[PDB]
Amino acid sequence: GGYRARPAKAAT
Amino acid sequence: EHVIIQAEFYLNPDQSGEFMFDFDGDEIFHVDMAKKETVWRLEEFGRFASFEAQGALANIAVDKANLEIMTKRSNYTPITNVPPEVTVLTNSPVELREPNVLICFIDKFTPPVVNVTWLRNGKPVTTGVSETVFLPREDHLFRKFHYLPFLPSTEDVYDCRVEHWGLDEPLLKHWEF
Amino acid sequence: TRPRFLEYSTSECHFFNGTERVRFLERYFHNQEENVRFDSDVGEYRAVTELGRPDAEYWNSQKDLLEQRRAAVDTYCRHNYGVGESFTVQRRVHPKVTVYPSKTQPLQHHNLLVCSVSGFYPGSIEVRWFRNGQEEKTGVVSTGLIHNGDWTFQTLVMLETVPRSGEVYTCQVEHPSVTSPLTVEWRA
Ligand SMILES: *[C@@H]1O[C@H](CO)[C@@H](O)[C@H](O)[C@H]1NC(C)=O
Ligand SMILES: *[C@@H]1O[C@H](CO)[C@@H](O)[C@H](O)[C@H]1NC(C)=O
Repeated sequence: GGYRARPAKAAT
Repeated sequence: EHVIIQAEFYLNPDQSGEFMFDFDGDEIFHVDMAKKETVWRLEEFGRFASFEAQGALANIAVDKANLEIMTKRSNYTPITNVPPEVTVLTNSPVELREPNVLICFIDKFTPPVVNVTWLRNGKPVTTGVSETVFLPREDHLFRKFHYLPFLPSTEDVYDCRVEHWGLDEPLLKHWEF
Repeated sequence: TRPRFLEYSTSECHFFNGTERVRFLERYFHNQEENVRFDSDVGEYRAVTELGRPDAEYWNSQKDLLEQRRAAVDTYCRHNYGVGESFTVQRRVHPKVTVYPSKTQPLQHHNLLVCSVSGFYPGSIEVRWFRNGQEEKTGVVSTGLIHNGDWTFQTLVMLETVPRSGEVYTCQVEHPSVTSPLTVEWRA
């Protein structure tokens, strides 16, 4: 049982 | 039926970051940025799940970087302040000499920066108080909880003072027996 | 007094009928305005404003990222659902129901019956008043559902009435944590 972060995407 | 939200923000020039997880309006956990540690809203959660805080710290760096990009692309348009709506109430019906908890609910505001002070008979209180982080809403605004455990008495009155840049004067919501 | 600049991102997982139907949303805000958005029903980023068009186009050019977002309903939403299922989806806390009289005006008599329902989870709740076995639907005011911010809720459901000697008032509560309705009586 381990939560996963969505990863943030770098903007242009 | 159920909604899980992952909310993260970065604020300039305050340089404040947050990363948290929501379940139907409640907080599962948030990553303490200074300690770089997963803080569970309820201690019992830590016994049933886990989360590596490094993922959050990595996202906050990206968000910090995206903020610089969007501030430039938006020609440095500042955010418009939205003052909060403040409510004071208790965890349960009030019985004299029976412990309880005062709750100050700060709602519908942006940016996520507020000074909240508990007042007993006008004097600030800095013992026994607890507070949540900034919680997400369906409408891009934030809300926040502050807690004051107290012993109800007929001699004490209470006030939750809130200060927000969108407020002309600081808000004081009252409560008494 | 200085200007503030806020970046804010939400990754939403919407569940219907357990995990049978799952929807994943990604939202990007600057200050108060949403600019880019990924909807699993679309499978691509879309511009909410003309300010978010450069990010949507650039992000939609990365096939590896679109495949990550298109698989989130399984690798992200359904996964995290099972992680905390036992203490979130199945968390149940019984209500604490108490009845006590009150007054609309300090100088008048007790013409207000308060039914306090506190300390329960989840937020779903249904409360009904009864006078002598017949439901009272007129004269009921309530605080609404109150979230205490600590995985508990409460509510006050008040009945504006003039109690007469001999009458019995019943507050009936329905909550997913209990099977049959919960009743509390108050006699005048
Ligand atoms: C910022 O300034 C330039 C003009 O130099 C303009 O083209 C751009 O659209 C502005 N950003 C907006 C309207 O968000
Ligand atoms: C909170 O208090 C500090 C110190 O008084 C002040 O600098 C800051 O502007 C206050 N924040 C808000 C939102 O008023």
